Amino acid sequence: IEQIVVALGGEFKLYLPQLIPHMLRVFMHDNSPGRIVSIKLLAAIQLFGANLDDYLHLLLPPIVKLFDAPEAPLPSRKAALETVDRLT
Amino acid sequence: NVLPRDLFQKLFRQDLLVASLFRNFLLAERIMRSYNCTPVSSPRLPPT
Repeated sequence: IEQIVVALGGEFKLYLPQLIPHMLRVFMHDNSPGRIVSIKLLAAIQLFGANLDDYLHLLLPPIVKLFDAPEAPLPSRKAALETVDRLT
Repeated sequence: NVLPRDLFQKLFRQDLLVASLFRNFLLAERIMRSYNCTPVSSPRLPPT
C-alpha cells in the first residue's frame, strides 16, 4: 500500500475507498503481538497525505480510539499520536 | 479574512491585474493541492 501511494499520489483517492473497509477491520480486531501491524498501518496513513481529505472522518475515529485505549500498549499509542501530528 | 490588512491592499487593491492573478491563485492553490502540488508565492500567504 505504501508503495502504491507514493506511485500514484493524487490519483490514489479514487481507489482508497475500496481499501477502507479492510483497514477499519484491522483496528477493531488486531491480535498482532504488541499491535505492530497497527503501527505499520499508521505509518502508511502518514504517506496518504491530502488523499485522506474526503475520508478523514472515516479513518480518524479508529485512530482516536487507538491512542485513547489504556489497554493498548504504549508503542502503538505513540505511533497513533505521531500520525495525527504528521496529518496535521 | 485571511490576509493582514496591509498585505491585502498591497496585492488586491493596488492594480487590477495583480489582484486578478492572486484571486485566481487562491483557486489554483486549492485544486493543485488535491494532486500533491503546492503553489508558491513570493509574499508568502497563509494556507487558505
